[PDB]
Amino acid sequence: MLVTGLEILKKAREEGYGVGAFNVNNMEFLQAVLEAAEEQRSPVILALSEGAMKYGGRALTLMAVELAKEARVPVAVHLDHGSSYESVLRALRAGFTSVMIDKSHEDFETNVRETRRVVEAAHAVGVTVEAELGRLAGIEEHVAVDEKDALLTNPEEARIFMERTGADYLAVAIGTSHGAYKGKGRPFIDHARLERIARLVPAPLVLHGASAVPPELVERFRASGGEIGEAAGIHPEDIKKAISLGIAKINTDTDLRLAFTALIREALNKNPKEFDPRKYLGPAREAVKEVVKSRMELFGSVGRA
Amino acid sequence: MLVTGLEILKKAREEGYGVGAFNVNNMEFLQAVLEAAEEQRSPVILALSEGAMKYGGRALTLMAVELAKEARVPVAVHLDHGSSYESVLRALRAGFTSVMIDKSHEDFETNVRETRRVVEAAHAVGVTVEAELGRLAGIEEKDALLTNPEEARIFMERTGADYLAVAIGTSHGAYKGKGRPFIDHARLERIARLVPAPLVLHGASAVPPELVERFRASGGEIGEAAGIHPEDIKKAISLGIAKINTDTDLRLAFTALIREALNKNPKEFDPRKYLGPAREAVKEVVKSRMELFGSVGRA
Ligand SMILES: [Co+2]
Ligand SMILES: [Co+2]
Ligand SMILES: [Co+2]
Ligand code: NA
Ligand code: NA
Ligand SMILES: [Y+3]
Repeated sequence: MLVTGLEILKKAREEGYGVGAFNVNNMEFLQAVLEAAEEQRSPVILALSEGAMKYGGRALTLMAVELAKEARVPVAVHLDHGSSYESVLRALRAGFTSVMIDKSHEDFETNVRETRRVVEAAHAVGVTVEAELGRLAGIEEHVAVDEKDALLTNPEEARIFMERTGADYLAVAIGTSHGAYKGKGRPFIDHARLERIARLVPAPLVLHGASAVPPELVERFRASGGEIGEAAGIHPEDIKKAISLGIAKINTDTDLRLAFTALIREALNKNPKEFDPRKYLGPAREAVKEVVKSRMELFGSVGRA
Repeated sequence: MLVTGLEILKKAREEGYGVGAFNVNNMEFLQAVLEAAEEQRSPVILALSEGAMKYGGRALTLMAVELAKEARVPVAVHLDHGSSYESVLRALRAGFTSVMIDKSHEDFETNVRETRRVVEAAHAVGVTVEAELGRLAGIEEKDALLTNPEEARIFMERTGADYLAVAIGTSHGAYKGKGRPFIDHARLERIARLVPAPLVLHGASAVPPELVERFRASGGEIGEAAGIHPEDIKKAISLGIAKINTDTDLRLAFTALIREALNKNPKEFDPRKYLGPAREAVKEVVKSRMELFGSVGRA
């Protein structure tokens, strides 16, 4: 059934497990995610980016919200990385139960202002919100004692931010190639920093830009004729510990796209006479479902429904 | 707006134009068809076979029915080639407004009895129905099983069906006939003279040479494919055909675009990038088909 992002994330952090926020853009992806959730008897968050809102439109938001209601596990429909107030209004209009406004690339003061306005609007309609701080602001004049300490989230500032915005959950910069830290060092997790943040912020925490990108998956993609860089993803064990420390929401997208694309390639490379979409989109949908089920297993949400 | 298949088809036959029944199996196919209809300000029929039902499930039927209600043109959600009474009950359950009970492979009395049972159930819930008399098969080689005018009249009177699929030369697939497939327009006129209900044409995709060419060029493999000639469709419509089914044409277009995309961009794994243009090609095919059927500005 359909519930707020907070109902799901609060329980998750309380009970020490993670919930995957899986990005979907069409029917097959949405089906894959919900079936995985049902088979794993696990709560799940359906994530729709603005790219998804544009590509999928009313058809996608109709499915996400109505199918979420019919699910036998708790489901939340979440706007992934909203870039404007209007984008959030559109998500509220479409029945979303969780919204995220990303103004972390803005100065602390503007980020606060922008976020607070989204919070006020979302709360007026019973929707919870995810805000994002991903760089030392210097608010309490903290000095970056290191290059990384500069582009990553400061515990004290996070506490202030959440106190000021009233956001429900927070995405923090802790090492994953995302935001200011992007393209600036090897993908990792600053567990020490995560613990400090979690100590000052009891709200569930969110982890962005952290796909497993396992070797077998990349291998299959390359084998199917795909080309990709030396993709590096957070190590399974780190995700496991990050969750034990307070991360309740884990964004997942890349791994699904790769699996989906890999099988379509395999199907078309092997069956050149095939022009019935279902024959090649079907197994791709299945491959996606498998990735999702594995993520839920790794995150520890199996049977948490 | 969501309406019955008959509300759309009766008007079409009355006014001399054809409305397309386009088969869809997922979100992008459904979006393509509906956007084409809105841009052409044309009525349209969303066709979902039992296969589409199995593949798309609740997500597909949810989209078809609900989006039809929001469309600014008349739309009907049609069960294509229903094979049983219970398949029809599931379509009725899923909110369809049109259903086809297909038993043309059974003898006359059996086709009549089963079609009649479907009619009673569908009509009890305001749903109109399509039935099929005759067996679709190639002509040029009267026919062992084409639709008989008098039997057609008898069939519709006894079943109470709302529209009838007629066998006058077409067949499903990309391989209609050696060269231009022959359409018995004489036979169609006779049927139309005795059967006033709107008539339905199956396996009517064009399978244009350039589309086949574009498919092959992307690595696809297909033999000597041939569809029904545009001129035959135009005339068939003027003679009584109000519902023209199109499926193969959409599938070839979609697959061709996906192939070119993955061929040209091996580093692309964002599905919207190769699925999106394929959806665009489907939409274009639907729009040109509506042009051909004469349904533009008919909404
Ligand atoms: Co982010
Ligand atoms: Co047929
Ligand atoms: Co047919
Ligand atoms: Na997010
Ligand atoms: Na039909
Ligand atoms: Y048949």
